[PDB]
Amino acid sequence: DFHFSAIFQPTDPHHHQTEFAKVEGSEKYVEEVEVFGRQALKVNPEALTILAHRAFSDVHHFFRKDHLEGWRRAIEDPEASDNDRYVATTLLKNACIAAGRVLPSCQDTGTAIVLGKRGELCWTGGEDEKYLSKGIWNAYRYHNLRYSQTAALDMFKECNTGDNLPAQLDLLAVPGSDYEFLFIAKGGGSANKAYLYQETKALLNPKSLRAFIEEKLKTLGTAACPPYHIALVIGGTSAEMTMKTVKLASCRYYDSLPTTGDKYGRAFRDPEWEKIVMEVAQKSGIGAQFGGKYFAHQARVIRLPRHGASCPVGLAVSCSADRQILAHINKSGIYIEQLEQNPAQYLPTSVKVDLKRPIDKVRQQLSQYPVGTRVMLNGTLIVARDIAHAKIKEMMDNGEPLPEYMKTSPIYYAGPAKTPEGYASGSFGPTTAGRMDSYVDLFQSHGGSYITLAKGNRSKQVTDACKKHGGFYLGSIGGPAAILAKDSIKQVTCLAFPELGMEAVWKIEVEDFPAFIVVDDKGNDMYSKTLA
Amino acid sequence: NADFHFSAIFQPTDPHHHQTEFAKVEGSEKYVEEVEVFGRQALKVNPEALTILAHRAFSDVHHFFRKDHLEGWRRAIEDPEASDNDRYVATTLLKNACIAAGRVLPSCQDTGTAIVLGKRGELCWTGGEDEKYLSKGIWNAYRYHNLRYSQTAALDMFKECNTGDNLPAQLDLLAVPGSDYEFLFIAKGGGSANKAYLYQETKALLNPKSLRAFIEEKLKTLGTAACPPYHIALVIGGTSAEMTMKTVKLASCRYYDSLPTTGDKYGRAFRDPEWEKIVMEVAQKSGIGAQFGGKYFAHQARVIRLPRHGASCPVGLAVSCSADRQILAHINKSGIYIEQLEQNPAQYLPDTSVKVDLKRPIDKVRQQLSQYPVGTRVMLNGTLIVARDIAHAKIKEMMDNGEPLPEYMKTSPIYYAGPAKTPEGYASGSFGPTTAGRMDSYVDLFQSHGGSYITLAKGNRSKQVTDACKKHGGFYLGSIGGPAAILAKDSIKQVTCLAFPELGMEAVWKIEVEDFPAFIVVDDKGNDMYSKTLA
Ligand code: SF4
Ligand code: SF4
Repeated sequence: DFHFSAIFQPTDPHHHQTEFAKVEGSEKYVEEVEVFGRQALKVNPEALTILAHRAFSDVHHFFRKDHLEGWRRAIEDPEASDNDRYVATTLLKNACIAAGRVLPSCQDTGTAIVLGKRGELCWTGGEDEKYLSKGIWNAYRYHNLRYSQTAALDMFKECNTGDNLPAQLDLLAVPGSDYEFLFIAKGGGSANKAYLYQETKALLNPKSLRAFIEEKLKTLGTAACPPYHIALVIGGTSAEMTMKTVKLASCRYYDSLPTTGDKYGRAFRDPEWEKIVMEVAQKSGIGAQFGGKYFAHQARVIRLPRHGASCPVGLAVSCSADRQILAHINKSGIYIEQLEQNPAQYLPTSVKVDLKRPIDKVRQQLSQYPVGTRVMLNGTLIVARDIAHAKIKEMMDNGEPLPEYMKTSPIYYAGPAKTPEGYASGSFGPTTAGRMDSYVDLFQSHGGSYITLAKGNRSKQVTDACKKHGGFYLGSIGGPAAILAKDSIKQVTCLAFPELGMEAVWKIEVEDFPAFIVVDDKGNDMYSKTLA
Repeated sequence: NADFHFSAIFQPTDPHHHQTEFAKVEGSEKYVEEVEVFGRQALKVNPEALTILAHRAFSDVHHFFRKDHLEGWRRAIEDPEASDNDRYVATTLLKNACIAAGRVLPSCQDTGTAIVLGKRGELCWTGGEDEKYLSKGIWNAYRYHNLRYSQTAALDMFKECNTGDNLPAQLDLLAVPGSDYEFLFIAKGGGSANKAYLYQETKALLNPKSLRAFIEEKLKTLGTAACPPYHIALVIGGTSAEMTMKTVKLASCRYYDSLPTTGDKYGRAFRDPEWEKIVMEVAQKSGIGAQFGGKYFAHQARVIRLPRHGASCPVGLAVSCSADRQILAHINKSGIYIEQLEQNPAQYLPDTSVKVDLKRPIDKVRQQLSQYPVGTRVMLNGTLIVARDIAHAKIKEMMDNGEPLPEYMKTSPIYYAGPAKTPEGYASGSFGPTTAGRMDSYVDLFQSHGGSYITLAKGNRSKQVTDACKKHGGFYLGSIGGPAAILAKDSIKQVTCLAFPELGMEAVWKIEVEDFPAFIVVDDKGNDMYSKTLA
């Protein structure tokens, strides 16, 4: 009467559909043995250091075919908007710079996430987390990446860990004698777009579910650098199980799941509703960041079993920095997923803005154009993001003035990766503007931050502030951190708060920096029609 | 390459939970054998041990509680600052635990989703079929005890059926050092699981003024729908949304109680007792109380601060409910050990109502209820029609296809509930209320067709229900949430399946009750018992 049925039953559990390359001479780190009648694998734990180092190096310079195919699709589709094509060409060009293995594809080299599946008869000595972390530590310390992890000394006092540790190390116990891995370099921006909804049976009908999807996709906006790999999970045995599934779905880790359910509650991919998600994404008009058709590369929809009283729902994306890498260790050595090393094969109206003027002259010029105008910035930018804004607001709350460097130049929300030797700058693309939304009106009423430069749609309070104070929000393309570093950024200098690491205040000299006018000084928002 | 220093995110001082009392399963040392391979100590474990362990865990956990849960109910009774309703609810739950301690009726009708957190040592060898053997033990517990099958299978996106055995379970088996097998078993109720919330916040939250205002705002959204007093867990930060939500779940089980209380430059997690005190103050000063106004919104609080990506600040909020059900266990060279729960809950008990006859026309019951303000405690005697999520959806679907609202929705108040299995020789199994909010979208519709004028469930409801009851002369009665066993033993005299038997526990039932306690939460006049504390 009892029948065991696993929730997840992929037809390709070992990811044979993926191409792997064996690390040279890595068979010296493994040995096949037979203990108590069973085949087992002795693994030198140094193999985990080697594997994690190479994984978190390669993943910042190369992409999977399905990601690159999406960018070419946006360029070649006659139905794509001009802005769709412009963004996809920029991102593909950026991937070509990153393939040089010097500049990472994004300044946000992400949180290191390891999903490991150690077989019952795979023996490493048991110090897997330490040895994996050292390999991650090696990748971020000795390559031109970024230290993005923020340690809490108490509830509110924070510091950068200086090495991109700690990693998220999810090590699972599974049958057999191999060691299987999924490594993810997960950007903070795309991580912030992982959403959990507590729903009910009233959602579970075609009309309600479609309306739900139309409503929730808009809340993703453009803040996580679309085109998106959109993942949606309906159901789950718990919120954390739902959120883990939607993360893995976004990495296309569950692509070989069955496509039908059964009376035992197994998970399944729903291709009909993936098609509906894609239809909503295209008809939304949100586009590849600035209006059009290519809001999404592709969609994954996974239906999960549920408690009768529960319906958790997960929504997540993978961003332009689509960075995951499969790997395994077996009796033959260390195998790591082979990424596309020649992205160039996938490649088939502007207003010059002189910033080397008083900020009021720059504001006047910007006032002459409507939202949606593409501009090219030439001059000095002051760079500040989350913590700097918080420190500055605190200074003003204690009677101190708004710093002079918040009034001379447009404010670029960004945090750079490390500078390669002999380079003007490391990868240096924008960060999400919405996170600074609560400082705009305050700073503008005190005579600064009249012009901001970042990526993503912003809230109505920012539109109101720019109209009230004669301000502007310029949207940079999100994602192309390397080509911006290589072509646009000529000089980088730390201005204030050097203890903050990448979150210090910087002053940079730029040339031909592309941006769109998203919010003008008149109440207009380039996203007001597609993200209403 | 020596600047490197590994720091585990979680560094409990009591990783093996030595502070917890364990009992050895008698003769269970016959399932393990110590061996030596390549100079290293390893433990051979017969997988039958995982069936035995999971079966025992998911049986005991439905009849007994931990001391810190029971002490909270006693605190609510003995605190001079506790409201009268606080004391009434806590006494009811304690009396309910005494019935559950009889090992026949489970403490709650929602015997939950079976969740296993397992940590298998590298040299702990089970044969590798841990999931199957664990699931068989879970299957044994729910099949052979008076529990409930609560799991819903999706045949397609929208076609659903009950799995009939409370499987699948959630099985999270981790690879860890050593040769032992350590476990946390959780029987997680659906209602409290629904009150696990994820917020995507920013650095602008990370100051005392913003964080306190955030906690005040978010705690109210928990409401009374997950049967408080709550164990409230709050996690600030995390390396990912799923890691944040996993942590807040574990915090609510007090699994992270021995974490350090200070951070360091390496980003380790820590418990923050100062902000735990702040959560308790917000909870107590909220006036929400133990379901019906007062001080005891929360038993206790856990606040864990996590590291974060500079651009990120995920926040998790979750509760453990009155059916606070978790059990620790481990397997080692000595056998199977399982956490010892409190078997005499009665030692925690220390040493004005309107009678409503339901055996009348529903319009006369509405008239009587109209005489009283919200907050009036009533005592129900008569027939209830029982229907929840799927039945309500099926009935609305029928009306959308031109069929009338069924007559059995108009004759009697509607009790939102789904019973556990009936013990032999009992009138009914555990049979407490379901969260009312989930049916909010049907009330106005059903009332416009002459039914669902009186509903009986637990939890605060949305404004549309208040409007509907005012427009249609309706009432919402809040039962005490949680005391499913004492309701079954003392109040429910007859249970009969009326319609949709294929839905299992979600069928439409007709039950006869006596002395069923409830509060008037929404009257027919626009008044809501929760309008001041949950505004
Ligand atoms: S591509 Fe955009 S969303 Fe992704 S890591 Fe880079 S900046 Fe954050
Ligand atoms: S006590 Fe309340 S919230 Fe907890 S499982 Fe029972 S009905 Fe659900």
